[PDB]
Amino acid sequence: NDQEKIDKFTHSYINDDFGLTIDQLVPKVKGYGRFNVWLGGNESKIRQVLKAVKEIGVSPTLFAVYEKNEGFSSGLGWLNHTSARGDYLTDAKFIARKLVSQSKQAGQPSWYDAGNIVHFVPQDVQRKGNADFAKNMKAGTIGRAYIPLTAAATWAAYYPLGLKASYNKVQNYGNPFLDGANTILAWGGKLDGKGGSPS
Repeated sequence: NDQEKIDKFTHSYINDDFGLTIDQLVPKVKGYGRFNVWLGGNESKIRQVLKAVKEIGVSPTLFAVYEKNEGFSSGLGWLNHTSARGDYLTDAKFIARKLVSQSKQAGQPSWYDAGNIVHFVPQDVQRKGNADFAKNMKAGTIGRAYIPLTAAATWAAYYPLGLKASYNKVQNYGNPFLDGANTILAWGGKLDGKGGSPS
């Protein structure tokens, strides 16, 4: 039931804490990503970061879960989103505001890699994905923030087979939505809970 976990995840608001608090998050993430490389695992700086993104409108749970699953990568700021700003706090707030913008963006799913064109997603699958995104992917949701912008995000949300090299013919891509859901549950969170808000 990976698709069920993906669906619950992509359709949540980016400010959904998934039943986890910052207190519960800090010990879980201190060894991962830039909580480790940038902050050396220091709990007060981790709290500073999580509180800051929360104030902007990004759930500390989503931020931490994505940072854990993305990891550190040379040249990129939090969540491997783009080029790193000048300091860790400026970068967290930059990416938080960027994620809030993207979660409200217009768009439609991207079914093929514009840089390695292989048309392979079945037509009826594209129809279902296009319709869900237009009708059910609300403003301020995780799905809306990522799906329109890359083919890999569209495949992860709507056709996970496309992530495999055997299908897209370029390489194996990870699924951030599935990995995020599994980390939340592994950490004692919930996908079938109250939820978030569009604030």
